[PDB]
Amino acid sequence: QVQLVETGGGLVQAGGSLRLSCAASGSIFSINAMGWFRQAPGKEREFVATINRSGGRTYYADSVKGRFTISRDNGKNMVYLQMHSLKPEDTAIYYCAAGTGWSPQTDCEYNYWGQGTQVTVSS
Amino acid sequence: QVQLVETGGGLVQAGGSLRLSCAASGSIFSINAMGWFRQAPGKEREFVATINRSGGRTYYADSVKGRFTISRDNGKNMVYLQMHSLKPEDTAIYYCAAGTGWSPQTDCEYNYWGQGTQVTVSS
Amino acid sequence: ENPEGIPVKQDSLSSQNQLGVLPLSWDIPELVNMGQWKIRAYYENSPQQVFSTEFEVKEYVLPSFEVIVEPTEKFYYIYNEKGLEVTITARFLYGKKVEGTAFVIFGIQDGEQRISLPESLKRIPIEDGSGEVVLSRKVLLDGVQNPRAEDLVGKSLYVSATVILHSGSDMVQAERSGIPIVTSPYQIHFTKTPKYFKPGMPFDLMVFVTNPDGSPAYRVPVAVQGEDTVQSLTQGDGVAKLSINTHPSQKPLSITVRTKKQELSEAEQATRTMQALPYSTVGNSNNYLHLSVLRTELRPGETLNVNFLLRMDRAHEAKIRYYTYLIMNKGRLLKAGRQVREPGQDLVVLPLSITTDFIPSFRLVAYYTLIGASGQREVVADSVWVDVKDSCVGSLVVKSGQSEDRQPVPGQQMTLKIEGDHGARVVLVAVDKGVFVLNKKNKLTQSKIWDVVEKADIGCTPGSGKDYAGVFSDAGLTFTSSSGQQTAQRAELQCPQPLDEDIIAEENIVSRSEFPESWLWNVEDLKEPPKNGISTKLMNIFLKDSITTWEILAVSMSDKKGICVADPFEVTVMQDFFIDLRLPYSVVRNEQVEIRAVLYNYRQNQELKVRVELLHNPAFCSLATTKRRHQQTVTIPPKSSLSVPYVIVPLKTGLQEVEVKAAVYHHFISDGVRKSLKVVPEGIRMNKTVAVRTLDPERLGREGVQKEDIPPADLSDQVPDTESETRILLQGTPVA
Amino acid sequence: LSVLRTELRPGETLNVNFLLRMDRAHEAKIRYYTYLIMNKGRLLKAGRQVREPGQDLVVLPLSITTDFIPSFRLVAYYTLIGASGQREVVADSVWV
Amino acid sequence: NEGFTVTAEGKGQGTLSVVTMYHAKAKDQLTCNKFDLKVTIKPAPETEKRPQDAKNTMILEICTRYRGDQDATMSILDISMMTGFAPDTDDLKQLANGVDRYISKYELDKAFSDRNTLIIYLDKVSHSEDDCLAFKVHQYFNVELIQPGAVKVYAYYNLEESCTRFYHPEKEDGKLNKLCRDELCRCAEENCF
Ligand SMILES: *[C@@H]1O[C@H](CO)[C@@H](O[C@@H]2O[C@H](CO)[C@@H](O[C@@H]3O[C@H](CO)[C@@H](O)[C@H](O)[C@@H]3O)[C@H](O)[C@H]2NC(C)=O)[C@H](O)[C@H]1NC(C)=O
Ligand SMILES: *[C@@H]1O[C@H](CO)[C@@H](O[C@@H]2O[C@H](CO)[C@@H](O[C@@H]3O[C@H](CO)[C@@H](O)[C@H](O)[C@@H]3O)[C@H](O)[C@H]2NC(C)=O)[C@H](O)[C@H]1NC(C)=O
Ligand SMILES: *[C@@H]1O[C@H](CO)[C@@H](O)[C@H](O)[C@H]1NC(C)=O
Repeated sequence: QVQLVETGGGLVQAGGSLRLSCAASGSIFSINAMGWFRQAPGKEREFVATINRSGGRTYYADSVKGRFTISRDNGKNMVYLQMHSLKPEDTAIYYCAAGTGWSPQTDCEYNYWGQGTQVTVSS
Repeated sequence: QVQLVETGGGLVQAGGSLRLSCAASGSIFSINAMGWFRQAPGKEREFVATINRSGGRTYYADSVKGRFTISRDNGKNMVYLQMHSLKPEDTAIYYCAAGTGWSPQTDCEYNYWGQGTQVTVSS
Repeated sequence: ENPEGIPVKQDSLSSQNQLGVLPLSWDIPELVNMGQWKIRAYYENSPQQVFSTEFEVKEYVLPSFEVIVEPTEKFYYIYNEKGLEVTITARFLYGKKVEGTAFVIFGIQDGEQRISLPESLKRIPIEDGSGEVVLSRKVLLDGVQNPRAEDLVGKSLYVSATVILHSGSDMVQAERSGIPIVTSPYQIHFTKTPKYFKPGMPFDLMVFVTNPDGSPAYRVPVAVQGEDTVQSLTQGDGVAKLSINTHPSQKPLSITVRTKKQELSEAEQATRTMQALPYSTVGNSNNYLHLSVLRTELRPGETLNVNFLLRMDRAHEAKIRYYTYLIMNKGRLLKAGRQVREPGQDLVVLPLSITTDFIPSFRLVAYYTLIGASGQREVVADSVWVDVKDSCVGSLVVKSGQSEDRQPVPGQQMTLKIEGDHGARVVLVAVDKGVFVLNKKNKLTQSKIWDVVEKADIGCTPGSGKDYAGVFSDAGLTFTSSSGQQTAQRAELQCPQPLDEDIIAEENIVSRSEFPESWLWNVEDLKEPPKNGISTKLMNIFLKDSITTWEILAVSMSDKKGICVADPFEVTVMQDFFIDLRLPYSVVRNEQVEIRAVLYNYRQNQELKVRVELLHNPAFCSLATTKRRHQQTVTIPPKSSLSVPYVIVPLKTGLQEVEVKAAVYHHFISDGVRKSLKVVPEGIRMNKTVAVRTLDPERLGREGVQKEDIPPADLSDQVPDTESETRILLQGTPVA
Repeated sequence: LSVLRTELRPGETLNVNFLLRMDRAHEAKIRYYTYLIMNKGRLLKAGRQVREPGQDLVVLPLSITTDFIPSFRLVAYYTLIGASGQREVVADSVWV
Repeated sequence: NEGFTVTAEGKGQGTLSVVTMYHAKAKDQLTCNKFDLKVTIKPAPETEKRPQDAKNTMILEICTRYRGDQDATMSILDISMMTGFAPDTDDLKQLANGVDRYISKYELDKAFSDRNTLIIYLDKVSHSEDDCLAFKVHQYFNVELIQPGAVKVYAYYNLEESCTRFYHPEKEDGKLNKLCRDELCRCAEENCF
C-alpha cells in the first residue's frame, strides 16, 4: 500500500497552464496504472487521464484530449499532469489514483487515492 | 446467483427497429441494476444502457441516447431493449448483465453476464 | 553413485564448527546415466553404517498442474458390487481448476509384478477440476485369469490416470498404487502390546487398529472375544487400550480381539489372536512387580503417574524400601532414580514429568531386590513402553511475515517469518511444486527422522519379558550383580525377528527470466533475543518469476535442542493474465518443431484481446516477414487459456533463448517469458567399451610393475564437433 | 478406587482400578465388588465386578455413554466376616 | 580422448574397465518409429458448398497407421491449425459422432473463430489399414506468410515415440525452406534478392 499526496492546485486564468505533482510514499515501480480523476462541483468523479507502468501508454478522456498531458517519473515516484489552454469547465478537485491497470479508464479498480487539489480557472 | 439468457439477435437493415429480450432464471426483484453492453468487432465491451430495480431511472451511453430504450419487467423476470433508427456502426454482440447498482454505467460491478446475441446491420 | 552402482564422486568433509550442517554441491555431467542416483554418506569412525538418499536423474520439463487420484475408500472390499470408484482431481499449481481429459487404466499388483486390465481403460472428461470413474467388479474378475473372488485378496490394485489439458500443451501421468483387496476394512495388530503378562494382574492390550494400507484407524470399537463388556475405542494414535483380568495360574493367555464396528457384517470384522506367556518368577516365589501407566498419549510438559504395585508375602515385608526406575530413550539411559516405598504401602505412585527429551518414546524399567525370600538374592523387574507424541524437540514455524491479504506477484519482495529456538542455524529451500508432481518420494520430514531413531533403538519387545533377565534384555539393558544374578548374553547388533499500434514496444516489458526449479539455498542464524524461548527472524526474499506454488522447507539445527524439520510453507504466485511457454526439454538440430505459448486469462467477466509476439532469434529459422519479429492478435475468453503455436527450425547447438511477449489491448498490463532450451545434434547417446583388462603385477609385466597402454577411442560413428567422455574404472578383485 | 484420567467424554472407556488391602487369613471370602453409579441424583447403573482369589487389584472397564453427563459418583463396596465374627462392610467412592 | 598410460604395481588383482560415452549417429531413425502419419491439405475444387463463403476453404486429410503387430489404444491427434485457419464445425460434429473418434464438448461449443488448436481422441489406430479422417478448414482471416500447421499423433501412455507432421498449402511436407549442407543449415525463408 502507498500513501498518496497531491500538490499544485489553485487560481488559474482562462487559457493558462497548470502543472501538478502526485507524490507517492512507497515504490511506484510495481503500480501498473496511475490516473488523474477530477470532480466537478455537483457532478461525478469521472476519468481524466491515466499512465502506464513504463509511461508508454496514455489514455485521456474525450473532453480533455488535445489539452492535457500525463507523465510519470519512476526515479522519485512522481506523476505529473499538465494542462494547456484551460476552459472554465475544468474547475474541479483533482485526485491522483493508483490502480492495477485493469480497465484504466474507470475508477473502480484504482485502489489507492489521494485527497486532491482544488483547481479554479476563472473566466 | 442467476442464469441469464438473451434472445432477439439477427440481421436488420439500416434505420430499422430491433427488439432484444433477456430472460433470467432466478429472482430479478433483488437485482438493483441491469444493463446491456455491446461489443464491436475489434473493440472492447463498452456501455449501452442500464435500468433501475423499479424501472424509474435509465442511463444511456452518449451514442445511443436518443434512439434506444431499455425497459424491465419484474413479473416474468426479464428485460427488453428496443432500438429504432439503427446506424451502420451498431453491428455488435449484445450481452445482458445484472449488477448491484453501484456505478451502473461501468461494467466492473455487473456480476452476472449473458452469452450475447449477434446484431448485424446492412448498409 | 549412478544406477550401475559405481561411485562417481567421493568427498571428504569435516563438520567441525559448522553447527552440524554441511552444504555441498555436485555438477551432473551431460554424458550421464538416467535413473535412481544415490548419495551414500557415512562417518569415518563407523565405515559400515551407510546413510543414503536417492535422487532421480531424468530428462524432463516441469508440468503445469498436479493430478490427485483418490479412490473413495483406501481399500477394495471384494464383495462390493459397485466396484472401485475413484476420483481424478486435476488442479493447477497456482490453484485453479483444470478442464481436460483423463485416460484411466487399472491393474492388479500381484507382489513385485503387475498386470494391467486393458478393458478397464476409460476416457473421461474432467470438468471443474474433477472427474469420476468406476472400475466395475465384473471387469476385475474377467481380467484376472484365475477364477473366484477369494484369490484376489492380498493382491493390490493400482490406477494410472493420464490427464491431457484441453489445449493439449501439457499432460500429467499420476499413479495411485497400493490399494489392497481385502475382506475386512480394518486390521488388528499386537505390536505395541507386551507379549508377557503377570498372572493375577490386569493385562493392558495396546491394540493397534489400522486401515489396510497402513494408516492408523480412528473411533473403531474393538473387543476381546468372550469378554463382551470390554469394548474400548480407538484413539487418534490408532491404538486402543483394553485392560483385561488374568487368572493367577501359570498358563499361556490366548487373547482374541475382534472389531465391533456397527456398520459391517460379522465376516468383515478383523480379528487377531495372541499367545501371551506368564512372567517367570525365580524359584516360583510368587513375587511380581506391576507397572501400571494409565496412558493414552502424552505431549511433553505434562506428567504421568507410574503405579508401582508389589505382589509378595508379608513374611519378607519391610525389606523393600525402594523401587529403582530407569528411563530408556533413544537407546540410552536418560534418567535413573529411586522411588521410596514405606512399608505398608502396597501401591505407590511416582510422577514422571515428561519433558521434551522423552520424544519419541521411552521405556520405564523398574526393579527391586529381596534377600530373605528363600535364602538367596532375588531381583524382580517390570518395564513399560510409553509413547510420547512425536514432535520437534524445539520448534520451527515458517510463515508470512507480511499480512498476506494480497496474492504475491512474480518479482515481488515477500517477507518470511521464521520462529525457532534461540541460536539455531536455519537452512532453507524453496522448491517448485512440479518437481513434487514428477517425483514425490525421498523428502526430509520429521517423522522420517523419528522412524530412523525408532528403528535404531536397542529395546526389542515393548513391555515386560520372560523373567528379570528377559525384562532387562528386552528393554535394552545389562544388569549385573555381585551375588551372581545377571542379564543373559546379548551378542547380535539387531533385534531378533519373532498494421501499426505497437503495443509491445509502448509497454516496456522486461521479461520474466529466472525460472529455477529450486532456490532459496540460504543459511540463517536466529540471533534475536527470544520471546518465551522463541526467536523470530524476518527475511526479505525476492520471489522468482515462475507462476506456481513454492514449497519452502526449513530445518533448524540447534545446539541445545537439535534438528527440527518444519512444516512446509506454500507461497502461491499467480497473476490474472500470463504466458506459459511450453518448451520441450531438448530439440534435435535442423528439424522443424512447434512450440506453444499458452496465454492464460483469469478474469471472471471480460475477454482479452492480446497481442502476442515471438522475438526474432537468428539461431532459429522461421518465417521472414518485412518486420523481423513475429506478432499476432488473439482473443482469450474469460477464465480460459489459448495456445499459440510457433514453428521453428533451430540451427545452432546449445542453450538457445525463446522470448514471447504479450500485451493486452485497452488494459495497462503485459507479460513476457524468456526461456532457454537445449538444441542437440541429430545423433543418439550410445556407449562403447574401449577395453576390459585384468591388472596383475606379479603375473603380467616385468620387474614387479605392469604397463597397460590405454588406446584412444576407436569411434567411427561419432557425430563431428560433439563432446565425448571416457570413463576409467579400476576395481579391486577379491581373493579368498 | 483408582481412576486416573484427565478428561472424560462419552464413548470413551474408563478403566477403574479396584485395589484391596486385606489380610489373607480372610482371603477367598471376597469374590466380588459391588459398584454403583450415581448420576443426576439417582442410580444409573449398578453391577458386580468379579474378583478371583489371588487378584490383588482388578480393573472394571466402564463404558462412558452419553447419559453420564455431567458427572458420576462411582461407589464400590465389599463385605466379609472378620476375626470377631461380625459382618464388615468396606466402601469407597470416587467422583468423575 | 587420447592415449593414456597406466602403471599397475604392487601385489593383487584388479580390473580396468574403460568405456567412452559419446554421441553416435542414428541411422534409419525418422523418430516416427511407432506411428506412420500422412497429412495432406488439398484445395476444394467445388468452391460452392460452404455456407459462410470463406476465401480459401481447403480440406485436411490425416491418415494415421500404427507400427506393430496389433492395433493401438486410445491415441491423440493434436492438430495445431495454420495462421488464419479454422476447422469447419459441421465436419467437427460429424467426426465427433463417429464410433471411434471422440471430440470433446469444450471444443465443440467454442466459436468458429479463436479455435486454432484441436484435439481428436482416436479409440484405436489400425496396424494394417491407414485410418483416415478428413475435414474442411476455412480461411477466416487472410494473412500474409501463412504459418505451417502441425499434426501430432501419440498414444496416451507416451509423450515420446509420437509422430509430428507439418502441413502447408505451398510447401512440401509443411517444411520451411533452408539451405543445408553437411549438417550445417541456414534459414532460406528470406526474400530471394
Ligand atoms: C548422573 O548423576 C548426576 C548427579 O546426581 C546427575 O546430574 C544432576 O542431576 C540433577 C537432578 O538429579 C540436576 O539438577 C536439576 O537441575 C535443573 C537445572 O539446573 C534444576 O531446574 C532442577 O531443579 C534440578 O536441580 C542437575 O542439573 C544434574 N547435573 C548435570 C551436570 O547434569 C545426572 O542427571 C545423572 N545422570 C543420569 C542419566 O541419571
Ligand atoms: C435394573 O435391572 C435391569 C435388568 O436386570 C437393567 O435393565 C437392563 O439394562 C441394560 C442396559 O444397562 C439393557 O441393555 C440394553 O438393551 C437394549 C435393547 O433393549 C440394547 O439396544 C442396548 O444396546 C443394551 O444392550 C437391558 O435390556 C435391560 N434389561 C431389562 C430387562 O430391562 C437395569 O439397567 C437395572 N438398573 C440399574 C440401575 O441397575
Ligand atoms: C551400454 O549399451 C548397451 C547396449 O548397447 C546398453 O544395454 C547398456 O545399458 C549401456 N550402458 C550404459 C551405462 O548406458
